[PDB]
Amino acid sequence: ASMTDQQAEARAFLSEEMIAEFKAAFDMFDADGGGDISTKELGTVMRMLGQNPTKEELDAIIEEVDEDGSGTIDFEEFLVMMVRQMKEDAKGKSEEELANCFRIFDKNADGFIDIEELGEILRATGEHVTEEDIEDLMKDSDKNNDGRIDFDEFLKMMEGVQ
Repeated sequence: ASMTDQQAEARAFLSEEMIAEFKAAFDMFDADGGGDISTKELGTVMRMLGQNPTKEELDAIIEEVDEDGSGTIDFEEFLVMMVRQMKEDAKGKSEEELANCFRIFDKNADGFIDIEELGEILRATGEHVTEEDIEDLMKDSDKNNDGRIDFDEFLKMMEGVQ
């Protein structure tokens, strides 16, 4: 995947109204209507659009897009950078939320989900789940056969592929 390749994939990832919205923000920093903005304003536009890159991350991006020393970033490269950041932030959010889901499921906080805690949470959903169904989930998820689900096994169970 080349940069233009990366650019077509960034556009395919977003709806067109989202892309127009992003450009509406981006254009407020252009001025010259060149289709580019100063690398010094990249962090500001990304934050305005809900992203939270670290300073180290911004420096890395700038270094990747400004090799000719023009001091600018164009809109197509900006979309690539936005999509990279959106993917990283969403995965961060998903990991944090799974850690909270686990602390909640583990009622006695012993660091493991046991069959009684698993059945209680599945039954509370209102679904017509049977004890066989709960036991089936426990066996398929308990990779070391200790009768319980630890956090590593919980992440694998939930992410599935995982």
